[PDB]
Amino acid sequence: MNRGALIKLVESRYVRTDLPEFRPGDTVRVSYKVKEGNRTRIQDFEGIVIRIRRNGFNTTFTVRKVSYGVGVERIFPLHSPLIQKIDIVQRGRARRAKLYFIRNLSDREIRRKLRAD
Amino acid sequence: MIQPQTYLEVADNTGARKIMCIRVLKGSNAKYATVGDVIVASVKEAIPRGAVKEGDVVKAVVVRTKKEVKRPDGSAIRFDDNAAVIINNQLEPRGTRVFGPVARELREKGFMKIVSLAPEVL
Amino acid sequence: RHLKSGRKLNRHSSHRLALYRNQAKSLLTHGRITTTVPKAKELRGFVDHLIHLAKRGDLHARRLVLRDLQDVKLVRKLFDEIAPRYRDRQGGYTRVLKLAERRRGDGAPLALVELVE
Amino acid sequence: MKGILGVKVGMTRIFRDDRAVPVTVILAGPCPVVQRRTPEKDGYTAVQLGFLPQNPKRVNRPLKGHFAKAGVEPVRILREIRDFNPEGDTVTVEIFKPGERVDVTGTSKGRGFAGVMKRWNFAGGPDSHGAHKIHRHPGSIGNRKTPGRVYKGKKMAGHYGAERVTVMNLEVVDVIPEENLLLVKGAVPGPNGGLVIVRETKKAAK
Amino acid sequence: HPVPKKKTSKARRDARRSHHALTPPTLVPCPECKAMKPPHTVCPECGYYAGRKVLEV
RNA sequence: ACCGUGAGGGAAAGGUGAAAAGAACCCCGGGAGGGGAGUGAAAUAGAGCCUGAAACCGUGGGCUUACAAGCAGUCACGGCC
RNA sequence: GCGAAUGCCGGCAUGAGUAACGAUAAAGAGGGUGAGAAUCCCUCUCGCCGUAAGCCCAAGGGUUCCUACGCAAUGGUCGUC
RNA sequence: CUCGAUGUCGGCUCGUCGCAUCCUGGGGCUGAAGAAGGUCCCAAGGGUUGGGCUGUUCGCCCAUUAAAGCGGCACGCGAGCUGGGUUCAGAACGUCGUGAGACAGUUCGGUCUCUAUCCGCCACGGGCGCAGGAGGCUUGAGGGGGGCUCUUCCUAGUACGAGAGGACCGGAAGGGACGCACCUCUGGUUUCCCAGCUGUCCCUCCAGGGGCAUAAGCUGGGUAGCCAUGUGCGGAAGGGAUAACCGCUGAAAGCAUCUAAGCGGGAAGCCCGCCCCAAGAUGAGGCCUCCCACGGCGUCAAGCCGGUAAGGACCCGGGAAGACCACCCGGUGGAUGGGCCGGGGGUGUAAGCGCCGCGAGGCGUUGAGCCGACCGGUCCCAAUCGUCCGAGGUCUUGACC
Repeated sequence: MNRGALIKLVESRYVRTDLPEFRPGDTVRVSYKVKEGNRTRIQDFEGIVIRIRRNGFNTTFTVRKVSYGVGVERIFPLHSPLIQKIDIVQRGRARRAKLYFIRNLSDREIRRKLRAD
Repeated sequence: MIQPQTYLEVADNTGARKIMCIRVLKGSNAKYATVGDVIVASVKEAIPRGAVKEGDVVKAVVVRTKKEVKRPDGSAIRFDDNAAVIINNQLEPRGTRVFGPVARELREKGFMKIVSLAPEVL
Repeated sequence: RHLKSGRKLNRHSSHRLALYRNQAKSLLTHGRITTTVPKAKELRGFVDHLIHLAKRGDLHARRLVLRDLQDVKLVRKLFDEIAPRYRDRQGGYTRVLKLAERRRGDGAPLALVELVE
Repeated sequence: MKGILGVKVGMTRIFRDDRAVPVTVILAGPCPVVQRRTPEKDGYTAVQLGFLPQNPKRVNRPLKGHFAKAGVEPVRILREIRDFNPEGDTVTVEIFKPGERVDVTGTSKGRGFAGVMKRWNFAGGPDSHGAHKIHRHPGSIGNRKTPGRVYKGKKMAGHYGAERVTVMNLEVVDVIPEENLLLVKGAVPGPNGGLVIVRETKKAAK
Repeated sequence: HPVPKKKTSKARRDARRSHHALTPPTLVPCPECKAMKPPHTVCPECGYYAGRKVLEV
């Protein structure tokens, strides 16, 4: 019973699936739109593209910093169910080894290297 | 994420996108040039011409790297540390500047100009 | 800091694994062996999992625990010698039990523990 | 205004248009195990239990203390004053309405025995120009002829975990009437999967 | 460096040695033969509960 | 003896008994050592063993002691024995 | 004829059954011999040396080395080593 | 007193009281319009930042700040550090000295020990007791913890107004610092969780592994626990006495006065309200339930024995509780551990054979493989058997039946 049980439950309650979207993939830079908004309920299907970085897993989870070269390096981290989300579509490839936090990217990247993977 | 003494980045009418702040402009007990805050500093880095100089202003907090945790559980981090220089009132320094969007900023609000100003990729 | 603690042991992880094994081995040899209180306790947990693969019974499994004990004689010795004998119960193939006395000089409480027939 | 509970675990949730985090309160439902009538204990109040751990295991006394107004077969019990029992059995399946403010407490997870380091704030001493004590150690303790000795009540090393305590206001967030559970966004006062209680006081004028 | 002052008499010495004191050894009889057995144990005789597997040689 | 390189410094320990008759032998024990038999005038004269006290630690008994602040004590008195 | 002189010589106390065992180069098993074996013997797992924890000549030590019995003293407890 | 011995500076760390109170408020006063100052009496509540240079505390300076106080305790702190210091020999010169040597002129280095006995503080236990023997729930006299402050805005830009400018009263939101808990989330760890790697001796050559490369050789990530830099919360109300200071009713001073008389106003302070201890408060225990008056002896038989599992202790086995200990749940009529199993979350597609390349390896079966503390199943194993201690119920008075 206990924890596992009851809790599993309440969450199931609220989050339900984070909106069946189960497209994780390690690599894949990809793109989405979160409601993220302010100013006159300007909740905007805002879409950021980002090279897939990491994640938290259980009730509460999060599609991690996918780093995005904006013109400086900006990495974007976002909670998974987090009703906050609407569109979440992949573009990139779910490839590469050593598993996540492979910031190798954000760090010494270098477009070339980037592609080097 | 924060700092007192600091080698920070900017990109306004900068002498150089870099100045060292003393501390936080908030509630007398600084300890955090924190995201979206306002604080104190002088230049560290050079400045071709430019009316900027090797002085000291105060201004407002951009980027950080160690958790931009927002109200909506919006989350982010840029491998960059920088804010925009202020002229008194706050009224920003330069005509433009190299950087972009995201809540925290506008949210602090007082600086809409910065707001519309740094938009696109970079 | 410390309190809520799992897998509880002494000496030094290398020393330990060292023992766990050496012992797991010697017991495998004699069915029953004599040492000190937890020597047994934990040794149970361990030689324990080993017999578990002993049972596992297959080219791979074999490959593994061998990975750990290093040496055919026993390798097979267990894997086929008794692994069958057990393959059918629900683990706990260990019988850890408190002898009559305590080694000298100190009074270290000891016992015999073995494959539980 | 009081709930008796088996504190579950802490977890995150969402509200309005934003996530935030809560905690899992669970309580079958204590019952009038003992009443201090006032003429009884002019410190008038209600004592209750809220579960049941094995019956084959149970002192006679317990058996009949229960006998009293007779109720069930548990062991979790305690008391609180100035709280009527407009019932003779309580659950919370409503007992505790959400969108309300609460106060609550519980057992306090059990620390260890760490000095100036733990126990109190300020992490020890310093480290380098001095290492015949490297980084931290005990502050100072009194003096020559001031009191002429060693003081009597400043913080002190050691055991500072096996105790109990509570938290002031917190939010009632949500009510799950079935599995007698409630999410409250709380300082998980003390462990979890263990013991706690809630009470509500706050004539607080903002 | 900090050698006391004297010794509050055997008196004290005791006070201490005293709260100290030496208790005795737990035991019941062999679940099998007789003599003293501490809780879970066997010995140079009976030696069991299900298979002496012990004593005599 | 023993410290110092050498020069050199430089302890301690006297007695069992009257005479050896100073301990066959039996018994717990690896042994020591421990109970007996014999010694004898004694062996609380038993081998470091005459006389063998103070100090300190011990086994039993008497009185005494858990709301107590005093070198000590001690004058008084009351309860124990 | 003596408290008394941080006295002189010899006992006997005290913190203390806490500080400490001389290197963080680890050891675990099985059987053996024994009055008793963590601490001896074989044998089996295992770590640390190896450029030394190698061997070698020499110095200086001067018993001991061996083989056989024994352990009350001695090893910083063990201990049939 | 001290020379049979008392460590002197500066700083550190933990500070503790004090008011001639700095910020706080309460105030009468103004040369007080407002605002803002400034002028005294009351009141320590909390609070009473960073750096710079200087061995200097003082100080001067940078930036803020509500504010960035004076000082008591051998100028608190060496049995708790630090030790630049001035103050053992050096050597330096600058300076005296006929020179030996010297200068509170200076400058470079310059061997600070500490196994706690006492009373004292921090904790945790063993007693023995608060005259039945018991399992458990309480109420607190009395003691402990925290009581700070900024800015935005409504009222409200009207009270003041020439104007520039800003108000009692009272009401919202955000924050700094700090105190209390706590991991979901955020990030930190994770000596074995997983994964990659060189060198090397070993297994059996090949792969597939193995110890050593620290007590993990190295690397990249990594639960769970613990933990900030992450999260909730808190410093309130509000009740009663009052400080300065304001008044009511009123004489003695046949007009007057707050003034002994009698009444009220009033401070972020005092008692409470807030949490945390607590009858070893011998002045409790209050309530609940429950076992009943056993045997034999000189009597106030308040001494000796089995006694009730009434209950508990012991041993075992388990614990975010934990040095030991006590606390806590359990012992097989159980799930308590470990085991196993299902599952989470970890690693990042194994081992082999198979498919393209002389080869390096590449692709397939593979997001496989292997896994420690996290939810929970199932007696696979080990919580067997036992033991011991633990009421009979003082005298006395009053009351009821």
